[PDB]
Amino acid sequence: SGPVEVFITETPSQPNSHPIQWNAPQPSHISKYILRWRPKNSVGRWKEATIPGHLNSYTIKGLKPGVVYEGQLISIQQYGHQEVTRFDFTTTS
Repeated sequence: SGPVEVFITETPSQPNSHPIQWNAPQPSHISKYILRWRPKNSVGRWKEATIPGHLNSYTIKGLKPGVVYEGQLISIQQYGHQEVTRFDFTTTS
């Protein structure tokens, strides 16, 4: 439970790809992860994916190079509440 330990990782891949990694808390009160991301320019329409709870990393593909995204890793609980982790990351070429 609570905000996840998520970092701006970008291991050798494409600049259109962004392999983020997060590290979970110790209680198993968190089930799913949703990653959502919006290019931090406008605050308009944005994208999301749903990542399973066993996977602690995700590759956000189909992005633009050299742009800043604001990203949120929302962690849904066991049919209850949901927690929100907020950050920004950069994709760079």
